Amino acid sequence: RVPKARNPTVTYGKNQVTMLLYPDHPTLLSYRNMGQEPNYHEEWVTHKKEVTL
Amino acid sequence: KERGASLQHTAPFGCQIATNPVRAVNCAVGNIPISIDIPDAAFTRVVDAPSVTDMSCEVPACTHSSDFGGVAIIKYTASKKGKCAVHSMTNAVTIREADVEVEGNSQLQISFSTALASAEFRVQVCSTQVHCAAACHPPKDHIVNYP
Amino acid sequence: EYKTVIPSPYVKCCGTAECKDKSLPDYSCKVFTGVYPFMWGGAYCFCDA
Amino acid sequence: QIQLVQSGREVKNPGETVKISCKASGYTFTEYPMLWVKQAPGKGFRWMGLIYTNTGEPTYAEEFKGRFVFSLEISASTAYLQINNLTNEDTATYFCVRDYFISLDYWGQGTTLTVSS
Amino acid sequence: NFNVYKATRPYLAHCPDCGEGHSCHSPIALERIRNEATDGTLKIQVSLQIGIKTDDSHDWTKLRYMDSHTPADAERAGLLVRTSAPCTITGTMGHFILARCPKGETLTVGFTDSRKISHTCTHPFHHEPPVIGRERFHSRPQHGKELPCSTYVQSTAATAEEIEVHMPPDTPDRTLMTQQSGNVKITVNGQTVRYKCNCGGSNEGLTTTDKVINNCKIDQCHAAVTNHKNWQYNSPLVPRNAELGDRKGKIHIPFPLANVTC
Amino acid sequence: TLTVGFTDSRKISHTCTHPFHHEPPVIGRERFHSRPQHGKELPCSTYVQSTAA
Amino acid sequence: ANGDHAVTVKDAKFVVGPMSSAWTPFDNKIVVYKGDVYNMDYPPFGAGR
Amino acid sequence: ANGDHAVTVKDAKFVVGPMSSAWTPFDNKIVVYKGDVYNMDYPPFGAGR
Amino acid sequence: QAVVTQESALTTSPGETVTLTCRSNIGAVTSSNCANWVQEKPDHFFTGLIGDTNNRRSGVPARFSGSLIGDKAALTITGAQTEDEAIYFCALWYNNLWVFGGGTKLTVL
Amino acid sequence: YEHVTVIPNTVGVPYKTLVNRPGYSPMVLEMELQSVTLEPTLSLDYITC
Amino acid sequence: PGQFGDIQSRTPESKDVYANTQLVLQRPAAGTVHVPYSQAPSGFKYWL
Ligand SMILES: *[C@@H]1O[C@H](CO)[C@@H](O)[C@H](O)[C@H]1NC(C)=O
Repeated sequence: RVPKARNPTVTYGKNQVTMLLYPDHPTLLSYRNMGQEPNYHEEWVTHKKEVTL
Repeated sequence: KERGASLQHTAPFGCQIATNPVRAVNCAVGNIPISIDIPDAAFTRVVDAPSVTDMSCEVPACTHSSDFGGVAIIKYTASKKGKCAVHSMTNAVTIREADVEVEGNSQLQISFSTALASAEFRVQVCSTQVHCAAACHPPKDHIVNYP
Repeated sequence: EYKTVIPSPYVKCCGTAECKDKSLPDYSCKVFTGVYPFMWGGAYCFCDA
Repeated sequence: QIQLVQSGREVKNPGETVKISCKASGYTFTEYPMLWVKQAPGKGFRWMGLIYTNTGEPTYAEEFKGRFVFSLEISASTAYLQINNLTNEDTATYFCVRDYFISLDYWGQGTTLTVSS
Repeated sequence: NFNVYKATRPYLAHCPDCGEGHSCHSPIALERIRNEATDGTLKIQVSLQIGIKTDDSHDWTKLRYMDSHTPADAERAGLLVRTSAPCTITGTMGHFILARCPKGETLTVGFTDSRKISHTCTHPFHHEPPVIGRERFHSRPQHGKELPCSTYVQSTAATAEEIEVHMPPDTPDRTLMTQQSGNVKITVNGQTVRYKCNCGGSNEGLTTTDKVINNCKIDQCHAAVTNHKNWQYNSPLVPRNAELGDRKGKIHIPFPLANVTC
Repeated sequence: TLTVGFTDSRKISHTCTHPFHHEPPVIGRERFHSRPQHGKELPCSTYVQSTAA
Repeated sequence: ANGDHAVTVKDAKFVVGPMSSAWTPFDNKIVVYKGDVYNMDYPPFGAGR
Repeated sequence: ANGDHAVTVKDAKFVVGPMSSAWTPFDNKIVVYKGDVYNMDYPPFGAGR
Repeated sequence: QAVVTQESALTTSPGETVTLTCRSNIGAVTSSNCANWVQEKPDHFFTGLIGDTNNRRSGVPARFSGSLIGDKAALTITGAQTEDEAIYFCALWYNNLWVFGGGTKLTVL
Repeated sequence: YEHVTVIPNTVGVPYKTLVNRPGYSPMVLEMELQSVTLEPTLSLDYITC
Repeated sequence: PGQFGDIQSRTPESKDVYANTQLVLQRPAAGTVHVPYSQAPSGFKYWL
């Protein structure tokens, strides 16, 4: 049996998404594009952080 | 301890992967042809279908968003009660409803979706044509969760 | 700092519940279906659905 | 007056089947269960199982979880006992009995089965 | 004073880990943990009562806990609290405990029964006391300077924080029913029982003496104990008595805050 | 490290020590320290308490 | 999804396919382990390291 | 007969293959009956004659 | 296999009280065994006498009663007459199945 | 009476087509796609532990 | 939702309070009686 994380806070801008994260223990974040080129990335999160994509 | 990320997280085109047995699900490439055969008992003769004599069109609102953001009102005169089909004669406009019910002298309402800034299209209802036109405004939200 | 207050749940078997709105800050209500609770002596209520 | 009526005697050969009836009268049939007991010649009684008249689902004892089959006829107020694939060891006397609370009050008149080659 | 605990009783609840990696129902269970102080003192709430006997008298060497359908007595010397290395207990009253602890990632409680059996329960937690001043230090020195901070106070007087008590719900016990030849027997054992069986239509009611139901299996029947004379706290782990609650009284939370120098 | 020991029949103790490296593996995409109350299930393996042949 | 199958529902025949693309995400060699698939060029039999 | 196998006999290692041609005598569709193999274009499923 | 042991026969005189005992070979008899007593008519017919330890069948006269004595189940009959020279049986229920006794014969002289 | 159409390979969007036969009234159909699956052919080489 | 000023009050004696935290209820687990939820943590604690 394994746990699940809590919801983030999302705001919208023109052709971008901004997210705020509230981690409790190390967690993994990854994302990819749909289509011909996926452009994969990956990183670990251990503290409160803000990202823009 | 050093294997890295698997195919489910790196594969292109948005595919999904399961392993018992090994399969790939919902990859978006190409197109599929289809062939269909219809028996003769499913049709209705033209003498039995109702006829429509007078047509008009009026559109009170339009916003060219990714959802169904139009409304239209059509007036008609019908010979007797029955069913009828609706279909668009242009490629830039889609209509949701497939069938309508008609009786006497009344009006019906439909909804549509489009990406054109200035709208001009035709509608067919049981072998008749009508012309509509309007001006449309843009939306205000940036990002949605559906195509 | 702030505090969260949670009262004891209400379980109604062989029926359906409903709740009304209130004016307290950050009020929330929901109703779920398909529950079947257990205690230390056995099941709580006779109906299994 | 409550009375239980069973079938008469019959003589069988190996490989055949025999049907034993038990007629009920004087009480409502669906309110109490029907019980069966077997008494071998020269031996005591043996318990075989009972059937619920309200639902018709039977329960069998360990020694007889085999060819034996129970049945009921609600409209006729009669219970049946069926034994299949008879052998020479199957000769015995059978009775049907009712269960009223924890007590076995009443008894049937009995039926005699004789099997020989 | 202890007069506020006169007509109450303990209860049982759910615990996510009981020592070996499996869940259980235990006489000792955990509520929220409070860490509002700047000195690093913790406050804990549990499901048993410390310092009061089973006849409603005060005795500081005893505690009472809930056995099956009846409370009983036990020793205080078996109470322990540990996260990583062991902690140290500074004061107890009723449902509440004070402790000082090292750093760690878990928390555990336990005690010993009246037949020589132990019980435990474990919850996740994250413990890291704050930093006061411009240096990080590990113990109290002999030559230094004084700066403000805050703590908890060892007092049991009445305060302004309160919690409520309500009427308990029914308890389903299966063991009471037995199976006999074509019949089901319900045993009372001195307590009021509510029953319902689906065989033969329906049969409902209350009883105080032995009773027998005809033409029914052990299944398709239900039993519960439905009369009580005491009040109990309304935990979010226990179902409600009725659509609207019935208040009976309230009790207070000890150990308020204050200013000190450290 | 790892250590084992026991007590004799004259009240004398015995011990023995060996080096070892203990680090349990990681299941899922998060690192956790205890067993939660609300979560998800994933496959895993263990030892069985049976004395059969 | 090829021209070699027909189904009949309510007296109507349907034929689906063939597809217009032959793209697949797998290579010639794959390795499988408890729900995960990787692309890997494993060493030949009898030539380990 | 491909480059992914190695054998060792009396302390010597041999590797054989791959072949220079991909010719095969079978088509896409075949039929088998009690020891004979035929090349045939059988009709679609659900479209008999 | 549990069996119930009963005495071969008992001899009494008119007007006396007759008590019969039975006991299983696997343990003591308790309130949960629901001991049953039935009587065999000389015409090879059977009728029940005592059911569920201490409940007398309806229509059975006041001289019949039963109870448990120590580890043995007992059936006591008062005012014995020559009409009581029948066969009596003892039955016990343990777990899934019943257990039947060996029977006894009553002699009144 | 035969009719041929072409639909793009996208899941969750309905499409419409028109059937027009002289002597009878026109009829309109609607279709929607729910799943597409691909499955390769496999052969085993060796295992490790 | 998660920064300085999520909960505001005009004076320590007042009774009215403003709050802008997120609160979403979630499904209970099978065989358990409990009330799970999800919520943003305090902004005052983070600022310290
Ligand atoms: C001391 O406590 C009082 C209330 O108990 C509070 O108003 C005051 O701010 C505190 N002083 C300091 C220096 O923290």
